[PDB]
Amino acid sequence: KKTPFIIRAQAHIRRHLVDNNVSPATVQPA
Amino acid sequence: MVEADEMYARFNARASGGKVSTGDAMILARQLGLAPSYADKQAFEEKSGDNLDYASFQKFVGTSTHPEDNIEDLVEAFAYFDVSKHGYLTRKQMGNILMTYGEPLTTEEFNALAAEYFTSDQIDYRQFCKAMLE
Repeated sequence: KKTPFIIRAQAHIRRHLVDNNVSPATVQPA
Repeated sequence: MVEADEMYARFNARASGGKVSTGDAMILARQLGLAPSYADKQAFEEKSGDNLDYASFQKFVGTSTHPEDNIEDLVEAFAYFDVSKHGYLTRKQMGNILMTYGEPLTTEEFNALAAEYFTSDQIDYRQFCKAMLE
């Protein structure tokens, strides 16, 4: 039940990396 | 909601034929200060397709607001992996969590993340989650 919040953490990470030009368009979830 | 004239400006600058892809919608949403998940992207594509006019872009940005986000839910997600209850996680532990579970970070993403935001082999995940929600 922690996975949904890991995803939120990862989404906020990606929000802060938006200027870094690193994030893919698609991710294979786990 | 985000700042409306910024939303309009960024959409118009990214648009081609008055539309943006959901892939670009993801980027613009982040630039606007939101944290859409890839699940949000897939959900919206199944609902409204992968090419958005401004009205549909506004709606996508809407589904990406996640007002339910709360520091305690994030902190405790990391705490679950804090096996020995140290109050911190090692770079290894952070890497394994973030690149294995959920919507895993690529090594590109993780390496960038670690460069700016990580400081050692004792990552205070409370303070890290605070920073990420900021």
